[PDB]
Amino acid sequence: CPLMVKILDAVKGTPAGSVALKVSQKTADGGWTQIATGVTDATGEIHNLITEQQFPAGVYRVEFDTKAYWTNQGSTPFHEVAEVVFDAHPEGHRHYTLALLLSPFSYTTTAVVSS
Amino acid sequence: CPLMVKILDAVKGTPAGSVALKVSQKTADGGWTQIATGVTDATGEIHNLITEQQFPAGVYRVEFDTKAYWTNQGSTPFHEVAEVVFDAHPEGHRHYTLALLLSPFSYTTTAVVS
Amino acid sequence: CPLMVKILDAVKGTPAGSVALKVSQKTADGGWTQIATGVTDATGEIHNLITEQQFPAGVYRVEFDTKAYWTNQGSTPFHEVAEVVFDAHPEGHRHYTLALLLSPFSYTTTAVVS
Amino acid sequence: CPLMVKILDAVKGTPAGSVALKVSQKTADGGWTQIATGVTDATGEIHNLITEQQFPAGVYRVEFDTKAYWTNQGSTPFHEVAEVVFDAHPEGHRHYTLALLLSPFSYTTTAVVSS
Ligand SMILES: Cc1c(Cl)cccc1Nc1ncccc1C(=O)O
Ligand SMILES: Cc1c(Cl)cccc1Nc1ncccc1C(=O)O
Repeated sequence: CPLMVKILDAVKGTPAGSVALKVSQKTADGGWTQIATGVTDATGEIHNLITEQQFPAGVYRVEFDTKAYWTNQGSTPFHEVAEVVFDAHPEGHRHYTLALLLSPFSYTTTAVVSS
Repeated sequence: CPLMVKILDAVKGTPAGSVALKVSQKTADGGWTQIATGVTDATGEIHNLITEQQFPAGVYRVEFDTKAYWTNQGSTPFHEVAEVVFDAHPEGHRHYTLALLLSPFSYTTTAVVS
Repeated sequence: CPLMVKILDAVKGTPAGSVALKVSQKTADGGWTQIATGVTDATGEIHNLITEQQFPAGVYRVEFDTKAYWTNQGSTPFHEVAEVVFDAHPEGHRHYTLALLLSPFSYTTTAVVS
Repeated sequence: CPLMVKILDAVKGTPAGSVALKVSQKTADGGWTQIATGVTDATGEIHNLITEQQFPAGVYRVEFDTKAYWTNQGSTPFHEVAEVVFDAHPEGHRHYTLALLLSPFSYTTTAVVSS
């Protein structure tokens, strides 16, 4: 699997479980095609989110529904979502991990890309 | 002015100057209408980005052109753009500052709401 | 003034007021001498923390009492303290701002150096 | 093993390999006893850093030598070190992961604590 996530909760000090997300692929006219969805497990991950065949070179957007996560925790969130948008170059089985650290009014996102 | 930004560069330890951005408001059908553009000054800020009259409650997106920023700094970036999407509640002259801390492969974003 | 701070609270979206801190400079033998203390105001800042005369080059530590801050906010914290340790190069009236973004189990810290 | 680290490099998008660190335990008179040292592997980790017997309840400091890491990468760093100081409550095999995200002038650190 070429696309992984890892979400952490900076209030409780745990992975962020049960965060819904969507993966989309940019189209030529500037639109977006939804290619996968899921909800993180208790480790803040979604295993086998997409296949290599689903992940050709191009621009991808991963939208994480952080607002619902905070509402369920009892916190008042600032952001509607956290968006991560990047150009993927999957040749040679290059892998992408999108790391995300959540607080009610803030997030940090980084990427780990293999070679 | 109800919407401010403060952008810092985590590599060189300065504000991030000359970062282009676009502000959009979400429509009832789920699309986006662009309402303003700007470019940060050497303090990482943009003065008078929009007016209160342009800022009813609703969902807004600020799209920061971080890819161009990092290319111009000479460092290969990861993100195509940095988007900050938030629901505004301006009643009571509430003001919003979007703070943004940039690295080539990472950013942190937070808000200060008065 | 050559040393400033800016502390934000990532839970409530405000500056972090009433955060206590202590500034120390490292001695030649590797110990620490405390040179100043302060407490942030409601903007998350401390004005006139030290003077240029108190700020030769060297290694400095700022110790922020984040555990007390979070206990007072009513949220269990992880860290006992947040320490920022850096080598200062004041020649040329160079000024340092320590930016700090706090959550109960996490912090981000960066610097703006003029 | 009750104490793990995970260090990432926010410039290159990789784990931060070959970062030296030290683990110390606070003493009653306010001093520090060094209990372990190591250097991260290419995954940004140190496996089996300490044992459970080495990790009684108390205050611990993990000092990461980030300055040398950036000098080797060719960057000019701000911080001398990154310090993480916390009170450990290891009963019930509670585990601590210290996550650290590095840039030349900035770091983010969070903890993942099990239960
Ligand atoms: C403290 C900070 C961080 Cl941690 C990251 C990005 C900008 C900032 N700074 C600010 N954010 C909001 C308003 C003012 C500032 C400032 O630095 O003056
Ligand atoms: C270190 C870290 C930070 Cl600083 C923020 C969010 C997730 C992580 N953790 C990871 N990121 C990527 C891959 C693995 C991990 C992990 O913690 O196992």
